[PDB]
Amino acid sequence: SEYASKVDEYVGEVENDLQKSKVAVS
Repeated sequence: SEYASKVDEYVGEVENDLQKSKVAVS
């Protein structure tokens, strides 16, 4: 289901997570 559909629809949230995970280092 979310194998190639949600991949793009959820991309926004992925980016959000990334932002936090690696916030261009301290």
